[PDB]
Amino acid sequence: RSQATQDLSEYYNRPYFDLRNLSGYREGNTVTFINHYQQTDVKLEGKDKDKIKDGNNENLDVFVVREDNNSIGGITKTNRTQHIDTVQNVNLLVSKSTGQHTTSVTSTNYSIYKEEISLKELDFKLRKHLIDKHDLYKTEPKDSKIRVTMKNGDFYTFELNKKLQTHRMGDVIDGRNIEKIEVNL
Amino acid sequence: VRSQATQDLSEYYNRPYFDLRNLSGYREGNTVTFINHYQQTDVKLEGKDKDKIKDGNNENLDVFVVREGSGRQADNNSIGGITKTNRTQHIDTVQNVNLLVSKSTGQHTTSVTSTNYSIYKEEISLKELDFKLRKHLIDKHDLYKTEPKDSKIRVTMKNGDFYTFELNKKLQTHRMGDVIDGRNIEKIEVNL
Repeated sequence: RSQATQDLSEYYNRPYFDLRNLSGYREGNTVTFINHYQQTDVKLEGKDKDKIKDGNNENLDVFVVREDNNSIGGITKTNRTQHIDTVQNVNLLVSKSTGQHTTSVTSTNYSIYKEEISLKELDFKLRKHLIDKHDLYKTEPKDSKIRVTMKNGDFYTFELNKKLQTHRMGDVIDGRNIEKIEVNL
Repeated sequence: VRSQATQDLSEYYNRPYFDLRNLSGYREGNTVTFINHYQQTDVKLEGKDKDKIKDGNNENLDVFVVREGSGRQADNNSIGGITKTNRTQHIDTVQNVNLLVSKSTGQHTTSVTSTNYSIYKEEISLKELDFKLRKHLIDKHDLYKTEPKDSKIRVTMKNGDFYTFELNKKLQTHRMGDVIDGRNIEKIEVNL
């Protein structure tokens, strides 16, 4: 067992906090949120620096993972449409190699509740699901990966042997445009 | 359209859990603290577990964590759920247990689901069994979409010993630290 794996387990097997439909105040590369008398400071470390305006920004959601709550990225536009049913249903396929020629495949529905969702959030919640249901980080992850494919055929890959890169945590996608999620373990 | 009572059970048993493996816990008073760089977890000892866990450091523990109270605290505050870790950290099926779920669909009809329920821990807390079983029922059998009424889980051991989880209320806090030998679970029967 590597320390690197133990660290990934520790980082990912933890609570997150959701802030919904709040204003964020940006100065420099930090955005601050106040909620129930607690301050959450969020660092802008990628393309989110171009999206979030200096000063007050209204009607934001934030997916928070403590690195006060201090966190990186995870900011999105709040839902503009209030949905009863899910925003998008996405088929999640997890293929676990069980031998030279054998694979165990689990094919389920993964529910998206946000019109705009950060890579941070998708990454964190999918790894939490794999930790809970697929023994992720009980063994060395090697070349295991999550691929999120979009309806236009574009895709994003999360390599499971390292944390999501900080520069990607502020990256956002349209939840309605997610086509499939495939995981190789 | 569900009672407040049922809404609360649904909210509780839909919370995430954190199954933490092979770590040290330091007992001071009736609280065991587990600490890593990313996360502190404070566990209350509220029953038989007070006699099982030693003051000071306790090595090689598993802890099945469910956060109690406001969703907002940095630390995890949880009750019970501490067990001795497996002899090795290799993944092995400790026991295969028949899970029989019988749901009344009318005066004279029942739908019965029979599946294998895997146990991977040599020592498992009632917290863990209760929580993961209810989540399974929530996900697969619509638990707490309707009033649970008299619904129960009965867990029977190889020697005939038994535990019941009454589904119309949370598992009692005093039982959360109770532990059983996973290899000796014989069957689980759920009436819905």
